Amino acid sequence: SCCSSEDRANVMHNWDAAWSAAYSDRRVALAQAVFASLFSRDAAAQGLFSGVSADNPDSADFRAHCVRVVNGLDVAINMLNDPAVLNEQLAHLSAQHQARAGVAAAHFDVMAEAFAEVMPQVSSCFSSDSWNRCFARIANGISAGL
Amino acid sequence: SCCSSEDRANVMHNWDAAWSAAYSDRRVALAQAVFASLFSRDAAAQGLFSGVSADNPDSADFRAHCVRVVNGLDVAINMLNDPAVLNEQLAHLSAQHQARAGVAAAHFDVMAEAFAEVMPQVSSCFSSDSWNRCFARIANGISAGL
Amino acid sequence: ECCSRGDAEVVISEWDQVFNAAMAGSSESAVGVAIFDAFFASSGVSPSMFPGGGDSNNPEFLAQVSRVVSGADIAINSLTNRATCDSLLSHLNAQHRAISGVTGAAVTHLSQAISSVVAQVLPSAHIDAWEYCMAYIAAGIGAGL
Amino acid sequence: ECCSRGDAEVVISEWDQVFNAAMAGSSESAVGVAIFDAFFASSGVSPSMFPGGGDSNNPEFLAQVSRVVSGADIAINSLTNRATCDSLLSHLNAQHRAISGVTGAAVTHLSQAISSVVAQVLPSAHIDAWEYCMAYIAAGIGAGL
Amino acid sequence: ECCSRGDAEVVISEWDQVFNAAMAGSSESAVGVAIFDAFFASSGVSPSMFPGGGDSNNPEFLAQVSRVVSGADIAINSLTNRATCDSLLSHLNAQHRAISGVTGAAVTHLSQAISSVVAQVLPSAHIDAWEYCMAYIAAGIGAGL
Amino acid sequence: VCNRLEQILVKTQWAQSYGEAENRAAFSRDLFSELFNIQGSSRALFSGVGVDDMNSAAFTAHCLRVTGALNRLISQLDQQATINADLAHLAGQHASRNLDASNFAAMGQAVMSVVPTHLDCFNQHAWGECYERIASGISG
Amino acid sequence: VCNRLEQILVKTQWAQSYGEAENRAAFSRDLFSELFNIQGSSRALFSGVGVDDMNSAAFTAHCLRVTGALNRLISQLDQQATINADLAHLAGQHASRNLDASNFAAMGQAVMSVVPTHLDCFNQHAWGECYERIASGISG
Amino acid sequence: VCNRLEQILVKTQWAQSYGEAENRAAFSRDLFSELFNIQGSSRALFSGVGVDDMNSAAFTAHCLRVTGALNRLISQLDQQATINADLAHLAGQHASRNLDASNFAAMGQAVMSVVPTHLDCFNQHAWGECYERIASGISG
Amino acid sequence: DCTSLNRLLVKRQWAEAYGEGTNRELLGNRIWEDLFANMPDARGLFSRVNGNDIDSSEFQAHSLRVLGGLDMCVASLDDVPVLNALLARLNSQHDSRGIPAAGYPAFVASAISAVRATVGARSFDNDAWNSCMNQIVSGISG
Amino acid sequence: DCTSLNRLLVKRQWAEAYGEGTNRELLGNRIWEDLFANMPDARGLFSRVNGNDIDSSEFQAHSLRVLGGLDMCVASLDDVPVLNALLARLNSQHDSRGIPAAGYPAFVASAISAVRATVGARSFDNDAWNSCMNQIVSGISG
Ligand code: HEM
Ligand code: HEM
Ligand code: HEM
Ligand code: HEM
Ligand code: HEM
Ligand code: HEM
Ligand code: HEM
Ligand code: HEM
Ligand code: HEM
Ligand code: HEM
Ligand code: MMC
Ligand code: MMC
Ligand code: MMC
Ligand code: MMC
Ligand code: MMC
Ligand code: MMC
Ligand code: MMC
Ligand code: MMC
Ligand code: MMC
Ligand code: MMC
Repeated sequence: SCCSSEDRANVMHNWDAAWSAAYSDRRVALAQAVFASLFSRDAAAQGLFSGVSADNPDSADFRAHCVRVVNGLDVAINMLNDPAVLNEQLAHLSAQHQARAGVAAAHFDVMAEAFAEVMPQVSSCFSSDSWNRCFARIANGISAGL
Repeated sequence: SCCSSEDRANVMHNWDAAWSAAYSDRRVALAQAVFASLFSRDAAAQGLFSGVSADNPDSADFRAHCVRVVNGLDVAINMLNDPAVLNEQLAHLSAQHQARAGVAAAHFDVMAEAFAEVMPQVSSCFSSDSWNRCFARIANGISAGL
Repeated sequence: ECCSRGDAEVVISEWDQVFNAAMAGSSESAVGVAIFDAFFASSGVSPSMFPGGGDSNNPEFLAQVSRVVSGADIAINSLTNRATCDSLLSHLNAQHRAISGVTGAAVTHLSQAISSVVAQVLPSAHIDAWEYCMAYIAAGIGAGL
Repeated sequence: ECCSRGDAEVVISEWDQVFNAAMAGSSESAVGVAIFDAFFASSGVSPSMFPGGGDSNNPEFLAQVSRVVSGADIAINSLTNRATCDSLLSHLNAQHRAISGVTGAAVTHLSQAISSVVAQVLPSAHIDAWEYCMAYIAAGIGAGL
Repeated sequence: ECCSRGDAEVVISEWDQVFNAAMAGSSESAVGVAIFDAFFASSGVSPSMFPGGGDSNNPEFLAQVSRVVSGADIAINSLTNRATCDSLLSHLNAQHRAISGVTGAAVTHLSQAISSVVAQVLPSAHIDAWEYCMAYIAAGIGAGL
Repeated sequence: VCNRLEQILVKTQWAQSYGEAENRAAFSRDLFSELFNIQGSSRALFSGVGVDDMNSAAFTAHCLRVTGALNRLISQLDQQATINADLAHLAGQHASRNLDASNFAAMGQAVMSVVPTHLDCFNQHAWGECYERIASGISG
Repeated sequence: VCNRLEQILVKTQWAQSYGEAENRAAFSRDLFSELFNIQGSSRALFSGVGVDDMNSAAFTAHCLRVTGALNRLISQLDQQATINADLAHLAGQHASRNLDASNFAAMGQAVMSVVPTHLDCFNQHAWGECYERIASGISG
Repeated sequence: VCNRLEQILVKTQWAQSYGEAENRAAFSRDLFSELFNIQGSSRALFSGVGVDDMNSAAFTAHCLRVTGALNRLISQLDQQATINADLAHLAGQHASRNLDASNFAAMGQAVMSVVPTHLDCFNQHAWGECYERIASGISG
Repeated sequence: DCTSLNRLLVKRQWAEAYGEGTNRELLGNRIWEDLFANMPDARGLFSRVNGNDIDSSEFQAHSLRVLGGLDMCVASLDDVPVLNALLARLNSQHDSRGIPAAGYPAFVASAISAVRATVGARSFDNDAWNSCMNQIVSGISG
Repeated sequence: DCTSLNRLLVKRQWAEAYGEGTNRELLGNRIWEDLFANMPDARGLFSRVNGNDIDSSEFQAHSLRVLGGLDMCVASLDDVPVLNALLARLNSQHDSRGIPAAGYPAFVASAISAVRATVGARSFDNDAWNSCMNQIVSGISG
């Protein structure tokens, strides 16, 4: 369960490819798919993003939310080396979800497996183990105290 | 006729030797000889530098002009790598000759071959071709619109 | 001389240097239209002459632009090898010989437009080599037009 | 000890470091007179004793200065090799033994002047080694004077 | 194919491999006449047609032979570079176009004779490449004869 | 056929391969090499482009146009409207030469045997889908 | 002029230089480069052989013939009767182009400035003698 | 004799050679080596400086003074008035030992055979002129 | 102004300038050490994420976050609708704080400067950067 | 003041500091980025060669030109008559523009600084540089 030194490197790799710091579009597809399922397996959950054109994935308002998220996770996957810092960043990201009425721990489990479905369709030779081990490392700290 | 990548390097070399960024004297001889001929093959031309003690090569006023020139050409031979910049520098140097009543295109042909006589007497194993190919590249841009 | 080993090398470098490991895979079109626009201005030629007739948002014309840029890419990318470049161009030639409206002075126009946009995008772009080489490419395509 | 392998190495480095790839070939004279002037002051010796009799602009004296600097150069440049240095100096000795007006305390004066000017010119100049070595050179030349 | 980079490389190797660091500088003539003799036999051509008219001991004919071998040497030695080889041969061509008595089938004869003698002398001689290349050289010289 | 995500994998892996690789011309000939080695019937099918000699200026000049066009397509894979058009243009450039559905299926066999050797990671399916998505547009 | 022993030194040093050197064509152009750089008057004197462009097929093809013939001579240096003949043949190949005695003296200047750079050891005189012994035969 | 420009070439090439070279003492002995090898008559002409053993402290110490003085001259080549004086001083340091004009012509042969081996580029003439311009001043 | 080509050039250099992992802290610090120099009066806006100790875990998070956003922008620069929306949220995230109007201009200078140093002044297109960097601030400061 | 020896030391370090090709732009920028910092009021004197965009082709030419001149000086420092004449032309080339007297002093500081950074503070002789750098300005500003 410990997101090892190798695991992070091995994850930062998987997430190096299937990624472009130059163009939003890719991030957007990767996100939407993460979301596509999330909902598909928890319709109810969908309601949490009413504050975003959820009912219209292909809409700006929404694609903007996808970017906002995909970016957050990139912002964290990168602190994966400098923990001290990461801690705050999650501690932060946390409060931002505590602020959102509803969204409880359980949800980061649906979101957990949501990503777990998408990646192999984006990153070449993906290490499910390292990803499920490090992805947790992050989601824990976000959904903690939530 | 195209002053190639090799040509410039090969020229910057020829002009690396037969050169001292430390002492003016050498530059001065190289210049005067360029001039010595220039005139020798276009006495009339000599008159263009009346604004300099031309009739007295061995004079300050004149040796100063030689430096001014030899330097200009060094200033350009060096931009030979960063064209964008060179362009302006020639575009500049141009106007400065358009400003001088008289001096027309034709003259940069006499000056052309003038240098073409001197170099082999200053630089060791000189590449006439690369020099005649790049020297043009420069003189074109100066005497252009002149 | 005219576009030598190092020149091409540099062009092919820069050209890719533009389509680098972070770009080439999204908006060749952005670069492409940018090309066609600078074309239409210098060459004067009428956009009312291409698939879709210009119109940066016409699905046909885009495909067109892509097809043009790629041609230029195939050539640029193979300047180092003389033999096969002559060929690649010759073939391009034939394609254009077959169209009323192409001029020698016009190909160079479109050819010069590439170099330019390349430099707007990549400020370093050794513009002396680009023109030296694009000038060569301009020949093979506009041979006899 | 007295001017060891590394010392000389450093001196010979710096000495050249002064006469580097940009200088050595124009004004050894500038350095040279600068030497003779610092000489005349420390040593007190009278310039009225050399070819041309001092006078930084006397064609003879210049040649003189050059000839002196070069001597010092021949020696400096060959400090690493003990055997041949002793010789080179000994010969210099003989040349001076043959002139009324040279003193032991005076050679060192002129020898110290070199080091100094060397340092004015090249601020880095490891002045501890320079004096260590120039002191040695001072011996071979002023042996018994 | 027809005499490729490695072939030539090998030929130029072997050819020198024959004129190696111990030979080339005494009896190119021994090799040379040996050439002309194998020539005269295969080609049938009459020696009564060259300077000195054959005669391995005629001062003129020797010079002749040397001059021939060297021609072949200039060419062989520059097979790796296509462009300049074509030239070198073309020039040779012109020299022979200017002489009544030269045939296409005859040049190849003399060309094949070189390869052969080369192999008698150097048993290793990759005879497949030699013929492949000498065949090419045979063209440039006998172009249209 | 070739979905939003299956497009990604490919787009990168192609650059990661055809992109990174040394001199395309090799890779390009390399490809056609196979097409022939997995369906000789086709080798003669390119009689108009010096197919006799695969190391010719004429021939290599072709293989490029292909791995080239083949490039101007994978890049446009996300642009549904643009690539369809482009794809259509391409189809009618293959209308003259009689091509069966065993050639296209052969081509994509040549491609998918060239590519994976040049990469550390390569997704079989994800590629098939897109090679498909491409083959179609170019045939019918 | 060029004696029995002075011949040796040279014969070896030439091979040791022109011989060992990388691609003669460089060396060859290299030589003519000088001839021009030490007497421009001559540069135009080769107007019939693409002298305009020193990196041409046409031009380099010439420089070779020379460093080449120049070779077929040093080798024959010991053969008095043979080299004289050869030398004579050569002279009348320079009869058309008007050549003064400042060109030959220039050529051997170009040669003797090229060669010593490529060797560890090179005998000034010994060379002059033979370059002479050669120049003569080729002029008068 | 040795002009304004011919001076340049040399000044640099000498530094480029004697300058760059490893340990002058080699180069220096190296030179005298030749002088002897191109005119034995002279070898004994330096009987006062351990010429018996060319690897002695005594001997090498001499060769230096020469390539050394030989240096303090090329540097002063532009200073007409200074080098003439210096040159004069030098001449009367060669007044005692009887020297013919075949020694100086020999020396400059030794020099011009040593130098070009240490460079990529070296101008025959330009050097001769200056070696001349120097020889004169030192003899008559 | 911020031409389709600038966006191109800006997206690129930003990619190159945007390090990976901790190399961003590198770029980050760079833009901060500046902003706080030229305008020390600004270090007080962040007493919460420890503005005083630019090197703290708090601030490095923060610092990093900023670059995070700023990256989205650049990445969206192409598609406007989203950008708008992006700057929207950002804007609502700076509405509270009492950020001085003279702050964004400075931030932009410190960034544009930072990026330059990082990607090197290899003819850095100031016009393109500024042009596009300003299109960004607008939705935030206003 | 600017002793025959300083001229020596100045000619040298200047050689070393004066890069080759684009490495001069390197030194050039260095002296400019400074001058414009300490004295922003000065960036306006060059609206013609694009003072605002220090990185433009216009300015880089210009920048380079300056170093060009400044090199002649150093090179002539030995022979005075010419120098005079050199500074003369320069002077007539700055007579037009409305250059503030407080400009040359700054330029000299930015250069002397620039050269230092470039050749390294290996005991950089400030006295010699300034001494000789000032002998130069005199003929220009006055
Ligand atoms: C581990 C993965 C996750 C990360 C890194 C992440 C990322 C983010 C970020 C960066 C924002 C926007 C910041 C802002 O408020 O300005 C956000 C907000 C939000 N997140 Fe998450 N999140 C994650 C998981 C989840 C889950 C599992 C849910 C619940 C199903 C959720 C629900 C929300 C909601 C409702 C918003 C606000 C959307 C709105 O504006 O209405 N998040 N998240
Ligand atoms: C390609 C080589 C040349 C270069 C790089 C060059 C260089 C220069 C430079 C740097 C100056 C001084 C700038 C100033 O006005 O302050 C100048 C001025 C001048 N040049 Fe040129 N020049 C070249 C060719 C020529 C030719 C061919 C002529 C005509 C025969 C010419 C005639 C002049 C004249 C008359 C002056 C002004 C002298 C005076 O003060 O009266 N230049 N040039
Ligand atoms: C730098 C030179 C040029 C490049 C890179 C280039 C190359 C190409 C390429 C690759 C194609 C597609 C080939 C195919 O049909 O399969 C094409 C088509 C075409 N080109 Fe060019 N071209 C150039 C200049 C021009 C010029 C100067 C014009 C006229 C103003 C022009 C007009 C056209 C037209 C009308 C077509 C056919 C439209 C179609 O494909 O349906 N081209 N060109
Ligand atoms: C560091 C120690 C010294 C060096 C490098 C040195 C070396 C030399 C050299 C190389 C020569 C020329 C040799 C020749 O005649 O061929 C010379 C000459 C001479 N030296 Fe010294 N010297 C030194 C100290 C002194 C001192 C202390 C004096 C007296 C104050 C002095 C006065 C002279 C005089 C008068 C001559 C002869 C003038 C002439 O050459 O016509 N030297 N020295
Ligand atoms: C492999 C092909 C051949 C080589 C290497 C070759 C090359 C040469 C060369 C280098 C020369 C001297 C050029 C000059 O005049 O400066 C020459 C001359 C000549 N060749 Fe050939 N040759 C070849 C084949 C032949 C053949 C097949 C014949 C006739 C049976 C022939 C007959 C002659 C004659 C008669 C001359 C002129 C005699 C003279 O130089 O005075 N050659 N050839
Ligand atoms: C799906 C992959 C394919 C792509 C992207 C492709 C690409 C191309 C392109 C761009 C050209 C040159 C057209 C021009 O520039 O005018 C071409 C020509 C041609 N292609 Fe394809 N092609 C594909 C499939 C095939 C297959 C499977 C075959 C048959 C085995 C085939 C047979 C031909 C032939 C015969 C030509 C004409 C060349 C000639 O002989 O003149 N292609 N193709
Ligand atoms: C001593 C050295 C020289 C040697 C060994 C030599 C060698 C040769 C040879 C072998 C050829 C080609 C003849 C043929 O194959 O038909 C040639 C041609 C020629 N040589 Fe020389 N040569 C020498 C001296 C010179 C000099 C000193 C000059 C004048 C600067 C000169 C001017 C020419 C010219 C003008 C041609 C005719 C090429 C043409 O333009 O068609 N040569 N030489
Ligand atoms: C042009 C080149 C020459 C230069 C620059 C040169 C240099 C010198 C110098 C500087 C000394 C030492 C003087 C001193 O420090 O007291 C010397 C000595 C001497 N030189 Fe020369 N020299 C040259 C030519 C020659 C030649 C050509 C010969 C005869 C082959 C020769 C024969 C001698 C002899 C015999 C001595 C006296 C050394 C002794 O035996 O005590 N030199 N030369
Ligand atoms: C280029 C434009 C800018 C970008 C990319 C940007 C973006 C951001 C981001 C991503 C956050 C965190 C929002 C959150 O998670 O709630 C933030 C917060 C903040 N920003 Fe900005 N910002 C920019 C410029 C500025 C300027 C000009 C200032 C003032 C000098 C400023 C001061 C602040 C402050 C005070 C905070 C809150 C500190 C905290 O509690 O995290 N920002 N900014
Ligand atoms: C060390 C002293 C300086 C040097 C080496 C120098 C030299 C030069 C040179 C070479 C030119 C170009 C002249 C021409 O081609 O017409 C120039 C122009 C100029 N200089 Fe200076 N300069 C110096 C200091 C300064 C100072 C102190 C300022 C003001 C802060 C200044 C401002 C200008 C201006 C305004 C121009 C005109 C811009 C243009 O149109 O190129 N210079 N300088
Ligand atoms: C919820 Hg995007
Ligand atoms: C005319 Hg200097
Ligand atoms: C170079 Hg095609
Ligand atoms: C050390 Hg002598
Ligand atoms: C091989 Hg020509
Ligand atoms: C047809 Hg390659
Ligand atoms: C005549 Hg190369
Ligand atoms: C006499 Hg070394
Ligand atoms: C600032 Hg998005
Ligand atoms: C300033 Hg010259």
